[PDB]
Amino acid sequence: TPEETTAPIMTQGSLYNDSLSTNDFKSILLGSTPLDIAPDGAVFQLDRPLSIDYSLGTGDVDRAVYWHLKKFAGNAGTPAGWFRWGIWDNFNKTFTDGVAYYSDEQPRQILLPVGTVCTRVDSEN
Repeated sequence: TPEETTAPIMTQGSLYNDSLSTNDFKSILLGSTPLDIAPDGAVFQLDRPLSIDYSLGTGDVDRAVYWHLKKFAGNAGTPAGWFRWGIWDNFNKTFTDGVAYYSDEQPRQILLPVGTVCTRVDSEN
């Protein structure tokens, strides 16, 4: 039963919108070994909030901010695992998924700059 301490994970791999999945994240893509070897079910928080703006077909404009990343694995349909962003409710100890980021008129911009620090959360913050 291996034990590890909580330590910050820095990401040196930039992430571009063209390489950004609709709602998934890939640790291999960012070259983050620690995230890949991180325990399944691990909850990570990004110190850099991601704002996702989208337009509803009704004509309403909705804006949302996300900073929670969770790795799901151990699923029959999931061969290994995948990361998906959402909102982590520390007070309710519940997690909520998030919408996909889509830029139609917005320009391409680096969404994950080098120097971003992620923290491993394995309990209540």
